[PDB]
Amino acid sequence: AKIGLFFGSNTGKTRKVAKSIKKRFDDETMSDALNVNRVSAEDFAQYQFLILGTPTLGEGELPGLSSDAENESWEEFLPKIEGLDFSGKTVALFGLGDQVGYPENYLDALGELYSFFKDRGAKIVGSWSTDGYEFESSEAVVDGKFVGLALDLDNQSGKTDERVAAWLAQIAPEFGLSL
Ligand SMILES: Cc1cc2nc3c(=O)[nH]c(=O)nc-3n(C[C@H](O)[C@H](O)[C@H](O)COP(=O)(O)O)c2cc1C
Repeated sequence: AKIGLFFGSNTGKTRKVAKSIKKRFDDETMSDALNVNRVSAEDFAQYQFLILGTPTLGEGELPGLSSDAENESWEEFLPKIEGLDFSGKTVALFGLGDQVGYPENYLDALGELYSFFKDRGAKIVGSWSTDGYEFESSEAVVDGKFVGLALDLDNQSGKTDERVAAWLAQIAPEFGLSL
């Protein structure tokens, strides 16, 4: 495929969303939703376009063994690609979180994921408005706007489809989609 779709998940929501995204694209436009659990750093570097999802766990951290995820995830995968350069590549990020139970850490993992690739020279697209969200602070917020799509299936499952469709429409030009 042309667009690499990757995600990290412990209870399956981020995965659900990922498959939802891939639901509207070709097996030539986008690859299947893949868990970083089984991705080779070699297989990940091949994509010049990336769509990445991640929830935020224990202590506003990325899912992984330190955050008590059942199996490995973003935390352990990042070190495998930290030596990779993303200059000239395009990335879009989407995070899930619970704004009610974690008003001061809503989507922090998204923030950390943002920096990883941003620090690598990647072109990042898909900033999202904070309107419609109840939270106090987020490390995923830069200049009063989310660095990637903000989702909450714990308290706002009702707006997921609406949010996801609009976000896709928003990033389409940057991913050479006809959308
Ligand atoms: C121990 C625990 C800690 C969490 N901490 C945060 C947090 O700091 N910030 C946040 O925005 N969401 C937090 N969440 C919410 C999850 O990220 C959210 O439920 C998500 O939908 C789970 O995604 P998953 O099914 O892909 O694992 C936390 C959830 C659990 C169980």
